Amino acid sequence: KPDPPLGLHMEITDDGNLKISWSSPPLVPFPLQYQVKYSENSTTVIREADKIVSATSLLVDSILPGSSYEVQVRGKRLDGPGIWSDWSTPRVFTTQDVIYFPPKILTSVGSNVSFHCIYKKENKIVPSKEIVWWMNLAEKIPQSQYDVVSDHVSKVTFFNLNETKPRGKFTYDAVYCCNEHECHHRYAELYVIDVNINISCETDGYLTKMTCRWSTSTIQSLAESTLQLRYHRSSLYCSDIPSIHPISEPKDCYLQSDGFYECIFQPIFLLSGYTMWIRINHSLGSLDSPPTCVLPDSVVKPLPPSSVKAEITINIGLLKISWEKPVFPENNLQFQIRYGLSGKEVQWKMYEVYDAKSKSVSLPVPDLCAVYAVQVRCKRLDGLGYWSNWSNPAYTVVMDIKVPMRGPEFWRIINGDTMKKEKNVTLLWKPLMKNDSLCSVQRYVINHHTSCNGTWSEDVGNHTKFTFLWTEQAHTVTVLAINSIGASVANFNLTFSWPMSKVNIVQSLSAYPLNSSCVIVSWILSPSDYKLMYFIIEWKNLNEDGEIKWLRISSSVKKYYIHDHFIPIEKYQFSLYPIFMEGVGKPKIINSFTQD
Amino acid sequence: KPDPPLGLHMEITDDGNLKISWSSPPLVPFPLQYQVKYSENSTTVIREADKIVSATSLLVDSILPGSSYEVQVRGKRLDGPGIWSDWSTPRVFTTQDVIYFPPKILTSVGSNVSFHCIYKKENKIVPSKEIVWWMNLAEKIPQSQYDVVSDHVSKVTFFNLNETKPRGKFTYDAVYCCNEHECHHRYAELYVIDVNINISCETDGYLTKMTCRWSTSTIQSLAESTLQLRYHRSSLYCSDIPSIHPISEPKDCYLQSDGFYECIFQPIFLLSGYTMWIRINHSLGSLDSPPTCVLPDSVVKPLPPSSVKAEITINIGLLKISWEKPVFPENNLQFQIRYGLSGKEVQWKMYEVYDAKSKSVSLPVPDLCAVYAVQVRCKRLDGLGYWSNWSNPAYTVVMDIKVPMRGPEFWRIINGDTMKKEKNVTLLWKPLMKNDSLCSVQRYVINHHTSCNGTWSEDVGNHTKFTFLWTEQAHTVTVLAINSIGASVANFNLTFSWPMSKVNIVQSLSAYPLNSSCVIVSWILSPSDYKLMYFIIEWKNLNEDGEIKWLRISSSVKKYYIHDHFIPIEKYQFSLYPIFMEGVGKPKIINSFTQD
Amino acid sequence: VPIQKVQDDTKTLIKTIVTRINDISHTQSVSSKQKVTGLDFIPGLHPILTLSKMDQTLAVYQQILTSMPSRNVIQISNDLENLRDLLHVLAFSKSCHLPWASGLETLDSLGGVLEASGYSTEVVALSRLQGSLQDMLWQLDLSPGC
Amino acid sequence: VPIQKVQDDTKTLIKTIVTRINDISHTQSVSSKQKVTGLDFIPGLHPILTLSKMDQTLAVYQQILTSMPSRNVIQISNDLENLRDLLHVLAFSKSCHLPWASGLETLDSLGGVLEASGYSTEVVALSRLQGSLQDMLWQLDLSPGC
Repeated sequence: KPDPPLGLHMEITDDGNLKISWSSPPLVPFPLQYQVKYSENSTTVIREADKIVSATSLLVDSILPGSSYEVQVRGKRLDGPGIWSDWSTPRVFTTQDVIYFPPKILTSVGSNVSFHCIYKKENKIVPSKEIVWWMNLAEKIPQSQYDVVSDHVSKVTFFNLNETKPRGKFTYDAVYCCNEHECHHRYAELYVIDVNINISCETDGYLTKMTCRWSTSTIQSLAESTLQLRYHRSSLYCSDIPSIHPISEPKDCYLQSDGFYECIFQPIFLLSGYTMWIRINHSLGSLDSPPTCVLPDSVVKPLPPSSVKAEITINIGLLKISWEKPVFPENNLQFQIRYGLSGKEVQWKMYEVYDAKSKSVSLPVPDLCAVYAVQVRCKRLDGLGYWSNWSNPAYTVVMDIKVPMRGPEFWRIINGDTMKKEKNVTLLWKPLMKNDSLCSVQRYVINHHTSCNGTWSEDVGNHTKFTFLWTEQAHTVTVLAINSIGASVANFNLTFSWPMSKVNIVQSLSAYPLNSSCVIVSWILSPSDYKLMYFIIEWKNLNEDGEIKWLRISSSVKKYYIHDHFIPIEKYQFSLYPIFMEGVGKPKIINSFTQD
Repeated sequence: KPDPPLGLHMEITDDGNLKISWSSPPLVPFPLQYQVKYSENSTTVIREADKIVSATSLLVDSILPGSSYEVQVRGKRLDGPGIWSDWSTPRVFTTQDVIYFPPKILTSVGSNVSFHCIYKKENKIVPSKEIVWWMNLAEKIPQSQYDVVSDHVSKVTFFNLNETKPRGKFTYDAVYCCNEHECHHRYAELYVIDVNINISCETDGYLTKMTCRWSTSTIQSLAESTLQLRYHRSSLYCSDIPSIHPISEPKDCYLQSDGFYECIFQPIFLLSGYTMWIRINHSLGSLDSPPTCVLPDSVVKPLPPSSVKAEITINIGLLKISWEKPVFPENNLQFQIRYGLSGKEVQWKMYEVYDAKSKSVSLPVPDLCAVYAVQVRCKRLDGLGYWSNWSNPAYTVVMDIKVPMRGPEFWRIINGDTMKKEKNVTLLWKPLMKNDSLCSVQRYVINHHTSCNGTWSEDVGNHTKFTFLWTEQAHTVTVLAINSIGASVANFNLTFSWPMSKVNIVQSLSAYPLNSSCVIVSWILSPSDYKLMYFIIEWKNLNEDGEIKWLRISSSVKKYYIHDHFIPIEKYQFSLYPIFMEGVGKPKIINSFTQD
Repeated sequence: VPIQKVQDDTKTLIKTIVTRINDISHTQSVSSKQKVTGLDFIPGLHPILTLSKMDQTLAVYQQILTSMPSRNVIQISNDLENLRDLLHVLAFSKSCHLPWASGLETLDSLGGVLEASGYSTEVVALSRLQGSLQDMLWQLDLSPGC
Repeated sequence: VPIQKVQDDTKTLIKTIVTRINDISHTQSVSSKQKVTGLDFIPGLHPILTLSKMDQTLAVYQQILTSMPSRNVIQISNDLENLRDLLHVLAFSKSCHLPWASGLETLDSLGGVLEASGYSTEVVALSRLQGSLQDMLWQLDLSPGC
């Protein structure tokens, strides 16, 4: 004689059927057959039914609203002349007037869902034509969606569902079935949850671990929801269409400060396909997010290229950049090089190199003697991968790269009493500017040329002034700039000749101050058999022991704007020297601004 | 009849001897003599040996590789007609083919170590000439280090050992003994650990506790190593040569977040010498780090000097700094004082005071009325100690320190119709600038001097304008600045004289705008019998009711650059007043820029 | 299954493992060809001309790497598994039936060498693996056969 | 052993202990010379001209400080031990043999005063210690003798 069945419970299925369930007594090592006695007591009809079942549950079709179910169960040994147990204690279950089927639906965005309902009014089932549906008590659902499956039951069909927006605490949309204008308190719950969760992974530059991330932002609306990443590992590569696999394993994920979950795969199978999805285990049901497959080799974030060196090639003047490819991946790679002038903000120019066996590139640069910042990054040449981070900036060292392009502009002071055949000539120049020096000037050398002594050279070092004795009828001087490579390519010369110093071609010369920052100097030329190359204008204060200022001007010029501080009260001397191949001509000189 | 000896164990000594050991039965209150029976079974020779020993251990010289040792022991009462125990259970110990002696060496950096080895090939001992040694399978050790002690055994000697660098998990260097080119799997382990651990101590400023620290960084390579600070306390002072003492005590040390261990000595013996060292108790052996002796009085970190006060001495103008020596130590101390202008970054000037009985110092400062920050620290005058921390900054209060150096520059407005003998003269000055006021000006006093009324003074308070009636032929006025100490030392005067107002020495005056920020004013002087001290130039806009601007200029000056906003479209009046001892001369005035 | 991709992938797995061994500083200094006594059972450089021998070599290597406690080698074991599976799929694309190689039945002996002398066993096993991988990559163009 | 350093050190230990007592606010307000009944056994201000009496004084002070539970006084006990040892080494540098002074045999009585009235005992003992130390420092230049 078995003990009576225990734990008699009664639940309503989503179809609206009454499932009576019980537990077998734990002490019987043999199957039991059960007899269920039940009564269904409605307001108008009593039905009694005895059913024999071998299962520990019974379905009773279509639960009647406003009815009382009484249930008893007894057990007997299935095999042989078993004795029946006593009956279970009777259990009463009292139902409600209004039925929705289903009571709840859990779906994803873009799906189709349909509900059926029955509305009881004073122990009567109303016709489906009367039933009207409403959403959130706000508004009536359009009639086109309604379908009359039968006279008693009405149905609503929803298409292309959009995510339910939460209103306060309530995560779901309340759908109502009403008899015409007047509605009832009870409603159906609609839960639509965005399962479109983006899982992104990144393999470290050392191929030692795999990092996965995913956001919570769509799911912070459901309290009581638990989230579990599940994954399935393939033997090789990813399938063309990812799918949920019945055999899956969970992964330990940790919520970060930025609101994202982190899942760490360590150690790694470089060529195993990782299929991932999120399991949402709601209080009633499990939903799986769309599965995505990731290949760790195709999600590798490579290390930046190391040992980056930027040098300007001697003699050639190209920014030569070199580096070492990062260990991974060893597959062919493409490189991106950004370069720019070093400053608070670098105007990066981009260049791409697709040669796999390329380790250094040479790019023309406009200024050879500036520091450029250069950063390099890499990606798989076939495009199947991510870009590496930019390398740590490399900086050039300023070194001389060519001989100086041009020799310095120079002038002369003549210290000598008119009665002596010998005159001291002090040559004066300024240091070359960066464009002419390129990078550096190590020394100046003066080449002398004379009819009697020929050509000789005098090393002046880093001095900007030199004084020599002018004795001969003609003495040409040339100042060269020398760096570690050699002497300047294009050099200025000046011939000092005694006969020519009487030749005067400047008919008139006038100077007019425009303002305290500009004086116009203008001159008129007489015709001359000598080919004039250029002029030099010289000006000095006569009230101060000011340095003699001078400037070279093209011979094509007949008027010049001198920008300098000119005091209209002070007397300035302006000297215009005409310069010919045979040398510096006789100056025209004025000692006052022209007042006319 | 004693029980048979228990716990028969067999270990190999570093010399390669077989040590057989056993325990005496725990129940015999009298010494036992033992008989050991052993057999040594090699592949070619069987040896049996019976030894009688009073010790609980036996050495068997030179264990033969590829041999089997069987051992039994029995006991008898040492004194008297004792009965022998039964024999122990026989114990078998099977040896390996290849012997290293020693198998392992634990040493410190800079030491010398030597190994001996025997290599067995098919039950044969090879000659030492054949044996070659290798390091980590990477490379052969140079032949010079090898020494042939005997025909069978080879030895390697290492000198000036350097710390072993760990390769992965392995803390030790693997040394191999090989028969020519081909090596065997087994190797010798070399462990060199840096015992050069720096222990630093600091006594708190109150001499209440002693703090000691030491780093782990050299020893994080050995798992299973335990570290224990040991110390020995002397009765007085430290020895000239610190050494390990047999009687030592451990100290409780705690690992800090910065990776350093902290050992706290509390309460303190001010004059007891603390010798410290680290005990490294490796699984096989104990190593002591070099012992260091510390005297707490010589490692005291004094408290910063307290009650620091910085004041500028009235009348004298020195930054007088004072403080109180910190209680400890009461021994003579030297002090360091840093001082600088108070700002976001203080340019600290250093000063050192070595007088023990000195509590305050006076240092000249360039600006008497600025806030200086001053911090002081101290150290033992003999140098035997540490420097204290810098005291909390003291700041000066701005107070007047001297009378004002110079009286304010002033000019005059004359309001008066040319027909009246009386004219209102409004004197106008600007407040003294910090260098002339030094710190503050409390009031201005006007000293009047006349031929008829003599000298009187009028207190103007903090007003910058005053109007008096000019009636006499000559009236000299002087503006004094007065602070809490007294009146300004050097004061400007101006004499107003009616005869002299006709004297004109300025032959020409011209004004030329250089730009919107600068006008040159220039003038020519006629010879004059009166000694001109200086000029005042006055300028005002004539298009605006602008304030009359004026400036004092040396009489040596013939041209001045006025920096002010000059609109070339507006008419400016420039007045040049020549100033003589008898007073302000007749101005030269121009009402336009000179266009010529 | 793309055939071209699989050969290139075979190359990639081999190069990755070779680089892994390169990172292991102690293995680099050790001669691959050089013989060390006791380790002879490990399939070191001896010509690996065909797919069944290479597969069995990877199987033995998998067995050796599994027994030694080291983090780098284990993920590398992962790389070896993908390489073996890849070799099986390539052998399938050539219409060859490769039986799944068991490792050596005779592992009851490898334990002894690992306890008595670990250092020799790891450095030798890895350096010979690196050598074998280079030969594998070399032979992968020669039209390997079953 | 530097002789000059030891005399200066003697000075330093005395000054340190004096300052320690100065930190103890209740002792400062109490008259050192003033007599309090029951405490007479403690060697208070009575001329300490020579080394053996000073040594015995420090010994008694050591015994008194040990019995009273207070943190400041104990480290101070440490200072007293160094001072006593220092006095012994100085007595050695002058070729004097100082026997190690035992404390008072008669401590079976001091316990009673500590239980019945603790406050009087601590303030008096410390203030008299401070006074004795000042006299010790004063006498240390007079060429103390044994």
